[PDB]
Amino acid sequence: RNLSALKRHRQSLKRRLRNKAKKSAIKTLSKKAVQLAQEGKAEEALKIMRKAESLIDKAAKGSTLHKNAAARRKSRLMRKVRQLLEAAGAPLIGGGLSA
Amino acid sequence: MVKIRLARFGSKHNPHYRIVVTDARRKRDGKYIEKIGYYDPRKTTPDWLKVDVERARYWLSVGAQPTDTARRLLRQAGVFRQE
Amino acid sequence: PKKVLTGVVVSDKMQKTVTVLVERQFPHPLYGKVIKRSKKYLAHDPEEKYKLGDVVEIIESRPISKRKRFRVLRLVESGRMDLVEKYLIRRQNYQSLSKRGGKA
RNA sequence: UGGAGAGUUUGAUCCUGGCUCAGGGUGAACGCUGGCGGCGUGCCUAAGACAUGCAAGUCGUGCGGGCCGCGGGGUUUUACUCCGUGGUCAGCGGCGGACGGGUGAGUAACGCGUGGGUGACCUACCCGGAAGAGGGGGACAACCCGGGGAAACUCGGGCUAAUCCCCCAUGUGGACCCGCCCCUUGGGGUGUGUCCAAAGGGCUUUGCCCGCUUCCGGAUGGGCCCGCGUCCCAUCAGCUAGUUGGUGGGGUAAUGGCCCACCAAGGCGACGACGGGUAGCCGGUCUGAGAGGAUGGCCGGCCACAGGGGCACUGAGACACGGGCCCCACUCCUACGGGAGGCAGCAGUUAGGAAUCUUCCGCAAUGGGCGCAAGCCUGACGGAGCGACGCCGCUUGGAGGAAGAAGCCCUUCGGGGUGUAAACUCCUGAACCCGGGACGAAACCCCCGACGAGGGGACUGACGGUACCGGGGUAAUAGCGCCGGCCAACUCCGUGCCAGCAGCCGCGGUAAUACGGAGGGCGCGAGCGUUACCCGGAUUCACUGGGCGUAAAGGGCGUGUAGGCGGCCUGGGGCGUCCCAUGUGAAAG
Ligand SMILES: [Mg+2]
Ligand SMILES: [Mg+2]
Ligand SMILES: [Mg+2]
Ligand SMILES: [Mg+2]
Ligand SMILES: [Mg+2]
Ligand SMILES: [Mg+2]
Ligand SMILES: [Mg+2]
Ligand SMILES: [Mg+2]
Ligand SMILES: [Mg+2]
Ligand SMILES: [Mg+2]
Ligand SMILES: [Mg+2]
Ligand SMILES: [Mg+2]
Ligand SMILES: [Mg+2]
Ligand SMILES: [Mg+2]
Ligand SMILES: [Mg+2]
Ligand SMILES: [Mg+2]
Ligand SMILES: [Mg+2]
Ligand SMILES: [Mg+2]
Ligand SMILES: [Mg+2]
Ligand SMILES: [Mg+2]
Ligand SMILES: [Mg+2]
Ligand SMILES: [Mg+2]
Ligand SMILES: [Mg+2]
Ligand SMILES: [Mg+2]
Ligand SMILES: [Mg+2]
Ligand SMILES: [Mg+2]
Ligand SMILES: [Mg+2]
Ligand SMILES: [Mg+2]
Ligand SMILES: [Mg+2]
Ligand SMILES: [Mg+2]
Ligand SMILES: [Mg+2]
Ligand SMILES: [Mg+2]
Ligand SMILES: [Mg+2]
Ligand SMILES: [Mg+2]
Ligand SMILES: [Mg+2]
Ligand SMILES: [Mg+2]
Ligand SMILES: [Mg+2]
Ligand SMILES: [Mg+2]
Ligand SMILES: [Mg+2]
Ligand SMILES: [Mg+2]
Ligand SMILES: [Mg+2]
Ligand SMILES: [Mg+2]
Ligand SMILES: [Mg+2]
Ligand SMILES: [Mg+2]
Ligand SMILES: [Mg+2]
Ligand SMILES: [Mg+2]
Ligand SMILES: [Mg+2]
Ligand SMILES: [Mg+2]
Ligand SMILES: [Mg+2]
Ligand SMILES: [Mg+2]
Ligand SMILES: [Mg+2]
Ligand SMILES: [Mg+2]
Ligand SMILES: [Mg+2]
Ligand SMILES: [Mg+2]
Ligand SMILES: [Mg+2]
Ligand SMILES: [Mg+2]
Ligand SMILES: [Mg+2]
Ligand SMILES: [Mg+2]
Ligand SMILES: [Mg+2]
Ligand SMILES: [Mg+2]
Ligand SMILES: [Mg+2]
Ligand SMILES: [Mg+2]
Ligand SMILES: [Mg+2]
Ligand SMILES: [Mg+2]
Ligand SMILES: [Mg+2]
Ligand SMILES: [Mg+2]
Ligand SMILES: [Mg+2]
Ligand SMILES: [Mg+2]
Ligand SMILES: [Mg+2]
Ligand SMILES: [Mg+2]
Repeated sequence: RNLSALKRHRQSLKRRLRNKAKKSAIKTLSKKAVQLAQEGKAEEALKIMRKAESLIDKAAKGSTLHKNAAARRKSRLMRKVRQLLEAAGAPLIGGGLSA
Repeated sequence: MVKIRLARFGSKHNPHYRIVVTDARRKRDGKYIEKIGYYDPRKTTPDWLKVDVERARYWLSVGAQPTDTARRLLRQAGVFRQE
Repeated sequence: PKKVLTGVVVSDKMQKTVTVLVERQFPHPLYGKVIKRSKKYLAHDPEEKYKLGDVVEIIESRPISKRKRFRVLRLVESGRMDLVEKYLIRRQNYQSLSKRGGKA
């Protein structure tokens, strides 16, 4: 009985949530950003796409994402957005993309 | 983290250490990266500490970290002495 | 060095992929006689370029599928269908050797 | 530098051929016997089940408190209330818990071995280099209040600090899209755009110590991929539907049918696929003249497993032995709803077995974790303990002593043997007693110097009153196997194809060097025998190194597929083959 390093388990759960949520926000912001481009609404589109770019880079500050996991999440998202605007668009706000 | 430390090599009651570089998570007498000296504590022979400063210096230069004992032996064989 | 084998295309019935056959002469361990011995590699033909009969060099590469770990490095000589036919009879024989039915 | 053979098929012979013996080896067990030490080594079976204890924590120099003290303040006094300090308890937070220790159940597999790849990658702590930390907000335990449950534990309500979480800034720099250059797989630049930083603590208190942030490099440790090597059965010949490839996705640190949708119809196999059987692999180990054969036990490397089957969370790292969830089987508590366990860590118990150890001592050394340090924690480990289980060393005495005591033995009735053996004379002195008494240990820390180099000082021994040295000193354990041949060593008595022996051939039927006893003898000796197993002899699976007319063995004969093999001359290539250089071949052995 008893081994006071079940403190570790205790705090793993606390973290399980910090991460869980951070990730959730990225996924739903991303989908959203990509949905704004499949409707070709570039002003809003990049404006969100940018908020999600941030959300990713931030998650990778601590242990939620790190490395090139983030960098992946980023391009795979940034790519799909430019391309869905290529289907008739003209990057209005052109926030998070290169000329 | 890589160490510079004494691996145990004598026999019962007759200890001989082998000063080595190794990853700190190896078992004490296990696989090492490189031997760079030896040391008999009981001074049974006129030669009982040897080092090779250059290799010792080399490893230190890349963050080998010596146990408080290996450092004593290292120091004593003039590993540190800069004057 | 990325290992490089030379072989014979015995199959291109596959999108973007050849089956290069590579042989190796060597003295036998115990008995000393020289024995040939050969192995089929799947090679990446990205631009459906090489065709069966080609003799190609095959190069060790980061994996393209399972089975697929080589890319066709260059063309040596072409057309030589002898080895293709050679390899082809070899398997046609299998029709017998069984319990069932088929003229080998 | 290395190579021995013998016995047995016949009246006899040569040959063929099997069986057997002589050697070596052992994590052994068994019988008889048993004296001291050193060093090793010790569940081969039940990866059966496990009582009790101990086995991974640490940091007050990250933070705020609860309980118990002691002391000092604000008021004339009380009340309330402020500060300091000793002890203690957990909480929040950081690093460790992914190492170290255990096992070989599974696994015939890129698992292992060896050589390569990664332009397809990760790497906490450590080293080096470049640059930085400005402003602001939040929550949850602790604590306080209340509720449910037998219990494990559990729900709700209210405060709160931080090196906990968050938003803004600065952008050295990095990340992402698009373009351009170099490079050639996703490598290295470069431009616009967008995105991303930080934490404080300590003092000998304006400067140091320890931390934090971003980037580049190093070191060390890993992931993945590839060539070749890796047991038996063909009385297992066909196998495959994510199957084989494509495109696009998802996923990951990263490649990949790893997974998914859609498309093509492929992929593998007699060079043994598929199935079955067996097995952790290696360095090595035993044997062998060698080639080979056998093996993988101590130790070291890798892999796999942590009651059985799945799964993810947290993390630099886990699909996590002493972490989480679920299903199964089993033991335990139970107020019948429900809970608790997991020695293949150290000891230990029980079961199974021919058989395998102490519920020991110590953190003194070495190594590890956290800590600035002092320290703490280490059943890692260093030691002791049991067992002739193995190796090595050592004793049971040494010199004299009859022409040869006694007893037992034999005899040709003279004798001959045990035998210098004993007795006995002298000489050393294992055991045992007394005295001294270790090496292993010098660092961390402290002082001078500068917290560097360097110098000075102090503390520390489980083993252990041991090893070793000095003095005193007693004649003071010998067994076991064998004696027909192989194979060193023969004589009496008893027995009568019985009782028995026996590795093989074989002994015993009334004169037994073969059975049981005795005397004697041979061989080893704190051991000697036995049984079991591996190599050897066994050229008895033959590559080295065999055979097939009659000893075992030519397919009933052809035709021919694959495959093996292939005349003479010249030229190219350089796959095989040979040569030079160089890298690798860890340590142990
Ligand atoms: Mg949603
Ligand atoms: Mg005969
Ligand atoms: Mg005869
Ligand atoms: Mg014979
Ligand atoms: Mg006994
Ligand atoms: Mg012992
Ligand atoms: Mg076992
Ligand atoms: Mg228990
Ligand atoms: Mg303890
Ligand atoms: Mg505490
Ligand atoms: Mg282990
Ligand atoms: Mg199998
Ligand atoms: Mg693998
Ligand atoms: Mg690489
Ligand atoms: Mg640095
Ligand atoms: Mg504040
Ligand atoms: Mg309160
Ligand atoms: Mg609340
Ligand atoms: Mg507040
Ligand atoms: Mg910048
Ligand atoms: Mg920039
Ligand atoms: Mg390129
Ligand atoms: Mg670029
Ligand atoms: Mg910012
Ligand atoms: Mg400060
Ligand atoms: Mg590296
Ligand atoms: Mg398909
Ligand atoms: Mg893909
Ligand atoms: Mg794909
Ligand atoms: Mg098979
Ligand atoms: Mg196994
Ligand atoms: Mg071997
Ligand atoms: Mg031989
Ligand atoms: Mg074992
Ligand atoms: Mg082993
Ligand atoms: Mg068990
Ligand atoms: Mg993670
Ligand atoms: Mg346990
Ligand atoms: Mg029993
Ligand atoms: Mg210690
Ligand atoms: Mg220590
Ligand atoms: Mg005498
Ligand atoms: Mg004397
Ligand atoms: Mg005397
Ligand atoms: Mg100390
Ligand atoms: Mg000073
Ligand atoms: Mg000093
Ligand atoms: Mg005597
Ligand atoms: Mg004789
Ligand atoms: Mg007589
Ligand atoms: Mg009788
Ligand atoms: Mg008689
Ligand atoms: Mg007779
Ligand atoms: Mg006799
Ligand atoms: Mg006999
Ligand atoms: Mg021999
Ligand atoms: Mg042989
Ligand atoms: Mg023969
Ligand atoms: Mg006949
Ligand atoms: Mg015959
Ligand atoms: Mg014939
Ligand atoms: Mg026939
Ligand atoms: Mg016949
Ligand atoms: Mg013919
Ligand atoms: Mg032919
Ligand atoms: Mg030919
Ligand atoms: Mg020829
Ligand atoms: Mg020629
Ligand atoms: Mg050549
Ligand atoms: Mg070696």
